Amino acid sequence: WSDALALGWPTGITPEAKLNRELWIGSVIASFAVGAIVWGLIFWTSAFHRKKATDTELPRQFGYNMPLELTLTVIPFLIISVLFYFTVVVQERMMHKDPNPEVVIDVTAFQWNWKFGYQKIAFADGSFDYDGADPERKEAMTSRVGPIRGMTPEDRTYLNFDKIETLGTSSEIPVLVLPAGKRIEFVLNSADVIHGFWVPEFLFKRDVLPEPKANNSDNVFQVSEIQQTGAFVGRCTEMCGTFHAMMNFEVRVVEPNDFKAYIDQRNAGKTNAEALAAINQPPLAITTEPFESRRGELV
Amino acid sequence: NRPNMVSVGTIVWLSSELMFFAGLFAMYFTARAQAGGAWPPEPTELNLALAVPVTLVLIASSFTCQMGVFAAERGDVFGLRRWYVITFLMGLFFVLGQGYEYIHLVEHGTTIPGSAYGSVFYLATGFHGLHVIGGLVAFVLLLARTKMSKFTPAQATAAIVVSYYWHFVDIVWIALFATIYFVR
Amino acid sequence: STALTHGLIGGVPLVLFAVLALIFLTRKGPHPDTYKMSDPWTHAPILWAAEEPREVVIGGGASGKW
Amino acid sequence: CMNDIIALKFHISLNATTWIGRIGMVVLPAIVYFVAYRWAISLQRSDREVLEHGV
Amino acid sequence: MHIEARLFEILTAFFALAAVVYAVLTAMFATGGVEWAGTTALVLTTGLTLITGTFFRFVARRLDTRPEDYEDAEISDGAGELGFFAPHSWWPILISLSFSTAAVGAALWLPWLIAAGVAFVITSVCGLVFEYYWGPEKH
Amino acid sequence: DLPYGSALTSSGRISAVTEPGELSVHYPFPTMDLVVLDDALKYGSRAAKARFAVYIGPLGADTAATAREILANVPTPENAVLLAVSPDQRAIEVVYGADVKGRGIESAAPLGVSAAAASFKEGNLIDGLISAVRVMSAGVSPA
Amino acid sequence: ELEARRPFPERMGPKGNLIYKLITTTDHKLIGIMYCVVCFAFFLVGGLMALFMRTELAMPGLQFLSNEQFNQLFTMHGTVMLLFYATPIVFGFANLVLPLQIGAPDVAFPRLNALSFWLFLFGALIAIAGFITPGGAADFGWTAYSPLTDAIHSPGAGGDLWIMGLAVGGLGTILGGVNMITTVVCMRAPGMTMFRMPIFTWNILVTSILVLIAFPILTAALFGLAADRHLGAHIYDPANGGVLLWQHLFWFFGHPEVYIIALPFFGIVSEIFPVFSRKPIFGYTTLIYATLAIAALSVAVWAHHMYATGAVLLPFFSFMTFLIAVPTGIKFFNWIGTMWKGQLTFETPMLFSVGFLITFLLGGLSGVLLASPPLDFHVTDSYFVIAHFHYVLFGTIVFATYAGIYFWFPKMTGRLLDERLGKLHFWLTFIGFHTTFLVQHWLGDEGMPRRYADYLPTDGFTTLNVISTVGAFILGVSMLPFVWNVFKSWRYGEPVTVDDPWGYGNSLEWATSCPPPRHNFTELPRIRSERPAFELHYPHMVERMRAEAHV
Ligand code: HEA
Ligand code: HEA
Ligand SMILES: CCCCCCCCCCCCCCCC(=O)O[C@H](COC(=O)CCCCCCC[C@@H](C)CCCCCCCCC)COP(=O)(O)O[C@H]1[C@H](O)[C@H](O)[C@@H](O)[C@@H](O)[C@@H]1O
Ligand SMILES: CCCCCCCCCCCCCCCC(=O)OC[C@H](C)OC(=O)CCCCCCCC[C@@H](C)CCCCCCCC
Ligand SMILES: CCCCCCCCCCCCCC(=O)O[C@H](COC(=O)CCCCCCCCCCC)COP(=O)(O)O
Ligand SMILES: CCCCCCCCCCCCC
Ligand SMILES: CCCCCCCCCCCCC
Ligand SMILES: CCCCCCCCCCCCC
Ligand SMILES: CCCCCCCCCCCCC
Ligand SMILES: CCCCCCCCCCCCC
Ligand SMILES: [Ca+2]
Ligand SMILES: [Cu+2]
Ligand SMILES: [Cu+2]
Ligand SMILES: [Cu+2]
Ligand SMILES: [Mg+2]
Repeated sequence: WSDALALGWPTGITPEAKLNRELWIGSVIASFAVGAIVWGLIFWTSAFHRKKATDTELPRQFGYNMPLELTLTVIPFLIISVLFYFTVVVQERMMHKDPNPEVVIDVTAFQWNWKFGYQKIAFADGSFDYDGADPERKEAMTSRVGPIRGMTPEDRTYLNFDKIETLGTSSEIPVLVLPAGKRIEFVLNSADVIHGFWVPEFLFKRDVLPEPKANNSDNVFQVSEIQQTGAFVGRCTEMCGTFHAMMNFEVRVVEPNDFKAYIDQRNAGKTNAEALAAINQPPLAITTEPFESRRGELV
Repeated sequence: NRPNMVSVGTIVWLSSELMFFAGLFAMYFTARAQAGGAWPPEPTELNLALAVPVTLVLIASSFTCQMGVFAAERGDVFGLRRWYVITFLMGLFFVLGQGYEYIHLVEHGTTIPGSAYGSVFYLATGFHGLHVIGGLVAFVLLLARTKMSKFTPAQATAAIVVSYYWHFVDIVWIALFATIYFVR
Repeated sequence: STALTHGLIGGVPLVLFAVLALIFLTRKGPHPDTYKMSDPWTHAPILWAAEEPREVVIGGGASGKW
Repeated sequence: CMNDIIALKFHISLNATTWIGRIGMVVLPAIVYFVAYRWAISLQRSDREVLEHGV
Repeated sequence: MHIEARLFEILTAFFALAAVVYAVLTAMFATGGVEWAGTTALVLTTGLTLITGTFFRFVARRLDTRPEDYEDAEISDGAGELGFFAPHSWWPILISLSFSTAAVGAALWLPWLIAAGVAFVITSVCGLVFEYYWGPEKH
Repeated sequence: DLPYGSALTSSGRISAVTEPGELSVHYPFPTMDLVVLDDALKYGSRAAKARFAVYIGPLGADTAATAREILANVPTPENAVLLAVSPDQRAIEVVYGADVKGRGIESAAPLGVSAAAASFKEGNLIDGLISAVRVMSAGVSPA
Repeated sequence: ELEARRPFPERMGPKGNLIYKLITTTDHKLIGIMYCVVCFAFFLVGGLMALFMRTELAMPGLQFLSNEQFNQLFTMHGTVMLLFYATPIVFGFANLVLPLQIGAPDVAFPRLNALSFWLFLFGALIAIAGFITPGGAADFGWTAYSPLTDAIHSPGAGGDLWIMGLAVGGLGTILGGVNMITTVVCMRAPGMTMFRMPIFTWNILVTSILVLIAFPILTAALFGLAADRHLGAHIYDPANGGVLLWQHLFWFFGHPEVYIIALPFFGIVSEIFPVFSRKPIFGYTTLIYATLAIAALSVAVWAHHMYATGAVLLPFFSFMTFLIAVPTGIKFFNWIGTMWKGQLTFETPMLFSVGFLITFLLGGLSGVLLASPPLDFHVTDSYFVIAHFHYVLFGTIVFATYAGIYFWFPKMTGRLLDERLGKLHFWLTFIGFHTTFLVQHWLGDEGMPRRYADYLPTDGFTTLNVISTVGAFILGVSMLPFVWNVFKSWRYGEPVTVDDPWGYGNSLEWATSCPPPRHNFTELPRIRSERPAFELHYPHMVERMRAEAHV
């Protein structure tokens, strides 16, 4: 049964997630088989090799079995070698990036919430083209000599901005709307500290870093497609501060026609809440809700 | 025969000290790779007219320190004191020479908060300068012990292990001097 | 609920402690049983002496019998 | 008496400093008395060791 | 002490191989070229074992077989004085207190407390070094 | 002649072993009662400046003569007081060294025997020895 | 043949028997004893930190803890329980038996050995002292990632005290590691060759080398971090590349550090299995090679904690991490082989060691799962990790620590801990740990990240958190039997009048009295193998061991 051998892993909504889950089940099966053998050996000697209450002489004093030691050294090497090959095969597929993506998403993380922007939309069938690049506000952060290569630490030019942006709020969980069955590119850029872009249904995550280019970090990952619609929760996974646990987000997957319509209201000045209601979708997140401002029940 | 326990302990600890400088070297190399073309950037202008004579003095201190070791093994306590006093004076000149270079660099705009190069340069050389200062304290403490009791083989061992630290400090500076003032 | 959650956290460790303690603490330890006057002295002779004060002519003594 | 400056320099709550001194006004003298009594008697034992065993 | 030096040489070879391989494997495959912070540590990790290993090699070739280095050695072979071992000292606790005073000053950035800690450390270290060498009082 | 797992070292000391889960002392008395007896023996000798000894075992045919030889094993026999009890023989023998003579032990020797005997009818062995030590130590002056 | 003996051993020394000894001791035995008491004080202090966290994660919402308090809780909990409890007790056991194992009268540097204890104790107190500050202690986690630990994101003095407290404690660890290497090389007894020492001594010497590679780089990194917060330096500036720079150095420290607190406890069980199995240690030569391979491999695998960063060469570190699984697997097969065809009696030191084998393996299996980047891409920074490292760190620093304590308590006391009370403690600890950490495997996989103070009722994590909360309190109440056993058995325990209370000891400490004298040895037997005590106590088995050594 795949539901029990996954140990709680979500089924997945992307082809990469499905492949990753397949590797997880096989690795768990291999791990359980090895664990059962070792546990069985430990239990066998703990129940049948106990001091009998009539055995006078001490047991045979053997502590060297050269044929056995070599055999139990090669076998573990073979198992990891087999797992390593499948490990390399799967990670190459998950980190593969198509040179011509159809949806590009600018993911901006800060303390303590998320901002989502639509950098570029260009459907493969040519039914929807859009350019969300906004160069009139990205270069306003230039700051210059400078402590680091002529620029101050407050340069912030690495950040990306778009005309249509979904800004998170302490009383409104940000919602990211993506088309179903379409390739999505995620560009992760932090603002002050490291955050974590994790969608449990994606079965994949990458840490959001400030100045990823200067840190030699590949902050861009892509998914082949999303195989079903619905709402999926997303959490911050890297520790970032006081509200690390209260900056969750939601990913909404809709039909390509619904996604194309949703962009139209956003271009028409409509906010995220009302634009979602215009395509017969809930205005607020349903998988997660905003956390209470009350620092606690004793406040 | 017998392995020198104090020498073994000092050598083992000296190797660990090398890993402390490994962190400092990592910061300098990481910042160097992110320079983008200017290393060191303006307005920092390193000069070899002052670093080279100061570096040569520290290198020459190793020779005088080794001369004291020969006197220590020979049982000549007075010869050990003469060579270590000279080594202390030239070792002190290294600190004053480094401090003099720090003043001019700060006046020209190269400071720890001023630039990223200033941070990697000052902490790497400054922590080494602290090691030189700590070595100078070791020289004074050992010399003070020589006038307290007769010159014993245990006393001579303490002189040898102190020179091991001084030789390690001089070797580290050569790596720092070549990395900073030549590998730009 | 909130009552069941607090009961399990504060109850199960105490219940498990009591059950497990009765299994082991009621067992007989390696200490030998107390000697009884009726039973004969089968143990080896025992000589006990204090360590104080910190470091053969007999001046006399007394007898007795019970 | 110097709690306010200690609070500012050493980053301690001013209420904490007052109550630390308040509770410590009776707890600390008791602790020091016990330590000093054992320390003084412990020093006597250290001297007895040299007398009966040498340096 | 042949085995003692062989242990560090075995570690030296592996550390040298890992440092060279990983440097050459990141220069052509890691994003951004050589991993510097990461490589520098591996290269100087070899130096830690190289310094200790080389010194142990030189020491081993000077002294002959020790009683503890003899396969079949007798207990009476090692009879004699071993050396000087300190019986008691309250200086180490003072050195730790002196170092902790400077650390607290450094943590809170108190220049006066840092200076006091440095002076305390030198005074405490001086007592440890001179503890078994101070002569009798001359009156 | 050595027990199983026991060996004679180079310096003459005996390096003995015991099976795991077993005891090396296994005195047939409760641990707390042994502590009280030790306190009576240690503190009683301290207040009397005379070593106090307790022996449990056979005393041969003549109990009086056996205790004399047993006291020789007690450290500092001259300033040692030995209380011998034989549960099988149901006899109590008290013997003291020469230095103990004239210190007030002659009036406490029957006192300890009677006090120990009174508790010996009740089935309490350790309690009888503890009571005997207390009264015998309380009737002996320092030095 | 009548010998005069006390009815009971003296319960405690007279007035003033310890206080002046504590601050002036150079004896490793007393110093090792002071380690265990302080290490367990920090164990209890750090354990209380987790109880507050565990009781807050029982029901959704902040009932009695704020986000800042919870953030401070796990940072200080991890810092105390890895660096203030696990690392010192590595040298706590080493100051106990290592000079005895090699037949030495003391450590190489008695003064420097005592300096390490006080330096560590005052360094640990400085970091904990951040709680009394109004801002609080460190709240950024024990990995102290950058630029979170920055003055801009961590301006309080609690983080500053955390940095300097680690530096002082790190200096003591370096000095302790220096002492152990010198002691093993120079203080070996005649006839004790390199390949004749006990496995525990081999592990400590290997571990001390790992200390010299890891701790100095941590001290260098922390000093650079202190410069950024105080001098306004750009060492760890994100634009300068310091986000990756700090993580690389910190993990170059960290993964050697976890094996600093793993190999010595591998040695501890390696000394207990042969004793209670009446058999020689299986693969004694192979175990040394496995330990050396583990030490060497642990240095070039530092970046497998950095899979989610997307800035490291995944194929290099994934393959190298997989290589560590082979020597670790060899250790289990040697330990299982030691118990194979033996005579097991399952005493408290043996019972804890058996629990180590069951507990460690499950955490080890989870390690191989995390070693592959594709599987780590989903479970990184989640409770699947927390479940993995509390199975691997509780299998050793606790199970093996308790096994060594029960094993070596009569040696350093002359008294035996209660076996009935010991069995209760082991079973309570086992049940509580399994209950509180088995369900966390499902929690992390379900989508619950680590370092979360609060979760929503709709997240579906309530049921498993309550079960984990129940088990954690069982671990808390499991401390009472052990503390009571140590408190009572120290003074009223069963006396030990024999050199080896366990009968079939192999290392040299079982050839001396309990407790050993000031110089640990009034005599020395002939050393011809790795079990001099077994040869001395059982001369008739010398011939049998030589003939039956090879299968
Ligand atoms: C040796 C290592 C070690 C040990 C032994 C433990 C012990 C325990 N730990 Fe911990 N832990 C870590 C190492 C360890 N931990 C590390 C490295 C982290 C990560 C830190 C980080 O996230 O940054 C971590 C973090 C961590 C987490 C996840 C952090 C998160 O939420 O993000 C959790 C889960 O609740 C946990 C729980 C426990 C529990 C229940 C115990 C049980 O063992 C504890 C029960 C023990 C007790 C002793 C109970 C106390 C009993 C008393 C009687 C208290 C009374 C005391 C006094 C009166 C002084 N710890
Ligand atoms: C004692 C401490 C200890 C030990 C021994 C280990 C052992 C291992 N650890 Fe781990 N680890 C930690 C302490 C430890 N770890 C801590 C504290 C963290 C996180 C701390 C933090 O981030 O705050 C961590 C995190 C950590 C990570 C980072 C994951 C992440 O952050 O996302 C990884 C990645 O690979 C890892 C892997 C391993 C592996 C492969 C082993 C291997 O050594 C285990 C191998 C053991 C076996 C394999 C069992 C024996 C083998 C057999 C019986 C044969 C079976 C053969 C096969 C299955 C082929 N652990
Ligand atoms: C001179 C030393 C003598 C010491 C000897 C021993 C005596 C010490 C007794 C301990 C006393 C501590 C009790 C203080 C009780 C108290 O009143 O303080 C509380 C704050 O907690 C605390 O103090 C906890 C800290 C406890 C300190 C522990 C003591 C260790 C120190 C003293 C050791 C010194 C180091 C050695 C020095 C070296 C020199 C040589 C030896 C809250 O006040 P506040 O701060 O207003 O916080 C508000 C909320 O209350 C309110 O809800 C709301 O949340 C807000 O309003 C909040 O602001
Ligand atoms: C005997 C005093 C011991 C310390 C007393 C307090 C020790 C108190 C420990 C029990 C109570 C802890 C239960 C949990 C309380 C809590 O959930 O927090 C609420 C509180 C509002 O928040 C706090 O932060 C509490 C203080 C945290 C502990 C500071 C530890 C200081 C470390 C060292 C500085 C100690 C030096 C000892 C020095 C000892 C004296 C030497 C002379
Ligand atoms: C500060 C010295 C400046 C001189 C430079 C040349 C170095 C030679 C010093 C010889 C000192 C002789 C003292 C002596 O033997 O007296 C000894 C006692 O004096 C000391 O212990 C002095 C310790 C000094 C500690 C401070 C060191 C600071 C170092 C700072 C480094 C920057 C012998 O005394 P005695 O003969 O027993 O009466
Ligand atoms: C639908 C729920 C399935 C739950 C399966 C639980 C499997 C537990 C395996 C434990 C293995 C321990 C080694
Ligand atoms: C592309 C330039 C690389 C320079 C690497 C720096 C190596 C310097 C080593 C100097 C060692 C001198 C002993
Ligand atoms: C293309 C750059 C090649 C760099 C080779 C590795 C240099 C390592 C320098 C380490 C210096 C440590 C002191
Ligand atoms: C001693 C082992 C304890 C293991 C506890 C596992 C409990 C699992 C409960 C799962 C409930 C799912 C609804
Ligand atoms: C190494 C894999 C360990 C897996 C542990 C699984 C525990 C069972 C959890 C059951 C939860 C049911 C909802
Ligand atoms: Ca809660
Ligand atoms: Cu975040
Ligand atoms: Cu976060
Ligand atoms: Cu790891
Ligand atoms: Mg992470």
